[PDB]
Amino acid sequence: SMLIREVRVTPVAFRDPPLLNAAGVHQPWALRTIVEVVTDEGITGLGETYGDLAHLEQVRAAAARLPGLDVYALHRIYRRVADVVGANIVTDMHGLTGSSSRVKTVDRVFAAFEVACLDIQGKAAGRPVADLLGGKVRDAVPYSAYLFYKWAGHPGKPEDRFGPALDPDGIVAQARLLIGEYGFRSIKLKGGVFPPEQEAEAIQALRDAFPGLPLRLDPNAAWTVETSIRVGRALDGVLEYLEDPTPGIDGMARVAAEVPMPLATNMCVVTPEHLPAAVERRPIGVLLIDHHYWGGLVRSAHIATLCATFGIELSMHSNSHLGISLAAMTHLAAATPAITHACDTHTPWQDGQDVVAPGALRFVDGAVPVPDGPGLGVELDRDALAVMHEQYERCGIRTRDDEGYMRSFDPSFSTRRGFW
Amino acid sequence: SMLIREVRVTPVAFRDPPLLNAAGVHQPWALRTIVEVVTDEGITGLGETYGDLAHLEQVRAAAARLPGLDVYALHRIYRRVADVVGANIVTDMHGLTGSSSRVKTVDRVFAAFEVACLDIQGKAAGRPVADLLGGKVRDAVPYSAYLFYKWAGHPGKPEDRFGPALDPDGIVAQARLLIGEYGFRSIKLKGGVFPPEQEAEAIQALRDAFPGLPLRLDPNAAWTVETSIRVGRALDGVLEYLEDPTPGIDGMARVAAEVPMPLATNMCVVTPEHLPAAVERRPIGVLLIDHHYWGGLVRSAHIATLCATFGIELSMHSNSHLGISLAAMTHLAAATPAITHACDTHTPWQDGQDVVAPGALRFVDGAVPVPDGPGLGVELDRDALAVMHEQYERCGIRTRDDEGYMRSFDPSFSTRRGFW
Ligand SMILES: [Mg+2]
Ligand SMILES: [Mg+2]
Repeated sequence: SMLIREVRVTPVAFRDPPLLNAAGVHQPWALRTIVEVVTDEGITGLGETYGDLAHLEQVRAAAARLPGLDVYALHRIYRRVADVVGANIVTDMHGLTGSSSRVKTVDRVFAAFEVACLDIQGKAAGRPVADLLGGKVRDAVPYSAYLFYKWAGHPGKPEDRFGPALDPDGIVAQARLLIGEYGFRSIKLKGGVFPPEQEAEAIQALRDAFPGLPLRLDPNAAWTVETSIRVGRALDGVLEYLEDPTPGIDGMARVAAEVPMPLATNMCVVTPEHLPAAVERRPIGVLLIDHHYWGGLVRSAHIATLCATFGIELSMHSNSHLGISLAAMTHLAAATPAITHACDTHTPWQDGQDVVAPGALRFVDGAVPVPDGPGLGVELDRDALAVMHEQYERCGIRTRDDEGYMRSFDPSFSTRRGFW
Repeated sequence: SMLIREVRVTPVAFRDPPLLNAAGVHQPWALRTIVEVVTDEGITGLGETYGDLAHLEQVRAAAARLPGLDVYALHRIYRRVADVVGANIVTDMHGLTGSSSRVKTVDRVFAAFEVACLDIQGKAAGRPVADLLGGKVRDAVPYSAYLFYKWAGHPGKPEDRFGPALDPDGIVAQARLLIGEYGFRSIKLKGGVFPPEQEAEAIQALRDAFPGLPLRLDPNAAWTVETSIRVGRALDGVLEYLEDPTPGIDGMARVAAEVPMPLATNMCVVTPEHLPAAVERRPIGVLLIDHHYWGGLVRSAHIATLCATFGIELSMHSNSHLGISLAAMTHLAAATPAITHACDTHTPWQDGQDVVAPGALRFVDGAVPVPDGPGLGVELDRDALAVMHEQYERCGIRTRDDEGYMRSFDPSFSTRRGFW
């Protein structure tokens, strides 16, 4: 039958190091919302989405209105989510995934349920979710090493095992650590933190220390058009791609026409309404897809086809996340021929924290093998979920705010947008 | 397990009346190829594609190379088809579905297998194919009445029950007949047969006889740009859309900018490589999708999303076909929010001929209810299949050739392309 009997919604918080970015610095707790869909038959599916309060409220509201719907009825579930969301538009405090909009809000709320319904469908059919998307075309999905400038620890808290990284030597050392542990064969540096000249230096140091590894640089729109063109030209032959150097479709397109490497985004093209203007102006050669705000795995796959058709290559964006998201990202990437670049992930930074069981997701030579077995291939660890929910209850954070947190230390700071 | 054990490929021929079009006249037999996929477990799926010899040869070749592959492994099946097809490009004799190309050839061969694999997946899960595409968003799929100018019968053969239609009165009478039987609430006229002024007259006669019913006119590119603009303007406020008035993206875009109704095509945009040029020039407001040459139901659904995003509405193209195709068309349309116009079908012209059982596909008030039960919801009638295969064996036709057939009667005829 496969009617939804109940939907359990659990906000969670987990530890995050002081990773610097254009919007400030990550807070000591990152938030997520875990969704568990249960059918009248007792088959369960998992999904995972943002933990910000306004989003959480919508997810709760939508979840309350899904019982009685069938898990194959994704169009109808999507319409029900759209009804709950109405014209409410949920906007985050950092802008690092671009502008908010109605459709993006609906897609963000829908995605945790869609992923859980696909998990259930996979379980019913006894197949991995990748088989629901046409079957895996690769056995394992390569991920990049996501490097950050960072403090040694959060002020007023213990220093972490990763150490500080505030110049090229530190960044190279961080890379050795991550590549040594996970085997990553691609490297991404989060920029927009230091003057561009210093971040270019870090990129060069990485190229020298790791010959042959594709490199990416992402200042989250911290640069002007002129600065972007200077840096792009100065990094000729070094970057796989330059990600969001400058804000806006117009600025991005102007940069793209004057630098030698392709530009990528997860800021100026973040919902389907953006695509026609993007095809016309060509601000990018590479779109980072993200099922968490493009509306689930199936909608993401549709956009992948659309991109390939217009000659836009695909990569994948990440936000701090747990293993349900990692499993979903991996089945999506494994089953989508057009996702050809290494995917981003924050996984190393969460240092083993998770709400699923241990032996399903592993990195081997920088890549995650598509899970064995039905559905997502992961199993909820209910005690770990309880532990993280208790942390959410007393962590004192309810909405991600990198900028507010940075301002607690430097009152004059503001999110860097066309700043250098 | 769901490994393909065998694939049965059966060419069939069935009776077709002398329907006139820009390329001449339909021959007395229409050809199709029926595909039946059988898993190691004995679960069967059906697909249906063109019967032209060169296509049939590719379908046979591909079918021989599918055993051992899993029915969920659609990406891998697609790659295997691409391997079999190589750089062979199969081109038909009439051009009524636009130019041939490698991808289109691969998609045409792949589609009969994809539809059969989805039928099997639906059977395994006990769900209709529409549930594999997100669930039906409408209970029944509206179809148009497909009107043709036609002779009373094929020369040297018995006249058919439909009668001749060679002027506006005849066309209106044909419409009364079809609408009376099937309940169609939209009307399409096949043109490019008579001078445009006479076909415009038929369109006007239809509007007067059937107030409120959307009307379409399709001359299959028989007109020049100037003639197209004249007719378009003369039919202001009458047409839902004007379909392929003139050949080529350039000509279509020039017409589209000077006529009051949207243009549609199944000739200048017929494979994904066409879409970027189409988005740039805007030759159309409406694309007729057709899973038989866009590469199956899932790929068709992807293109539907792409169209909606760029503001191109969707309709559906038909070629003479049987109930496996009708079932597939109906599940696709029912599960695709963007397919909003009535779909085309040749069903009435086949006057009950079919290779599936009787009680699954019916027209009620012009629309086909999505079938009840698992998979496509149709059951092969093996005796009917044998009957039509025996007809193929002795029908003396191996490739559709409307133009050659018309030339047997009028040696000076040539397919009309920018002729009026
Ligand atoms: Mg980015
Ligand atoms: Mg047409």
